[PDB]
Amino acid sequence: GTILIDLSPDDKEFQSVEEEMQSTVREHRDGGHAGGIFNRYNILKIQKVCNKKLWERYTHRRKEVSEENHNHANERMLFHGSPFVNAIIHKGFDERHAYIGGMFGAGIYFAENSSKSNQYVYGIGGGTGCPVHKDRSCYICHRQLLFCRVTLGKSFLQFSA
Amino acid sequence: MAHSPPGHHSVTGRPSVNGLALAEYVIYRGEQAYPEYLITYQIMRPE
Ligand SMILES: O=c1cc(-c2cccc(O)c2)oc2ccccc12
Ligand SMILES: [Zn+2]
Repeated sequence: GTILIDLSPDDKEFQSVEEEMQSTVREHRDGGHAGGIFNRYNILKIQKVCNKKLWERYTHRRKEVSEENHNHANERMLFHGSPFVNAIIHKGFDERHAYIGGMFGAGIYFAENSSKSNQYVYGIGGGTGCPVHKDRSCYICHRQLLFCRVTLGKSFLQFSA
Repeated sequence: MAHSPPGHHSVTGRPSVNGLALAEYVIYRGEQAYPEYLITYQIMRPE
């Protein structure tokens, strides 16, 4: 069901997604161990993900949440990074993309910091790094993140370190 | 997957230590997220 549309670097949509990716880089408490050492990215490509069935599944659930929460879906745009992104774009998020050992329980995790999701691109803790050089800080190999629309509804606020 | 806390639809992980960290979020239903852009990139070696 899925098609990928390339955005031109001249397109304002390319530019605003690139800016959210670039401007939400931060330093991480692991000194780059999981995701590598960098202050910015070389964006090679931005593709829009189009799949009707997966979109309607999202908006159906969004309306339910919204009606249980005084007509407020509480929708955000958030990053997700994983070795399964090429599967998520084709079949959508499910049980297999959960973080069973995550600190808020076994669910699917999203970040406001792009560099946070970058830590999960090659696996939990960055896995063994890139497949070709086995380098978690590889500067040669191509990486991929998702920038996602996420419905939060009434969010349980967990304070945390 | 686990369930949401009763009476809620997600969990917000609100950073209470790393002052520069932004929030992280957890949903317990795959249907609460749509993967809208695929970004291909390299991290860049700092100068
Ligand atoms: O993008 C994320 C992906 C993942 C992740 C974790 C385990 C398995 C997986 O397929 C993705 O975890 C995160 C945790 C906090 C913030 C963002 C992420
Ligand atoms: Zn590599």
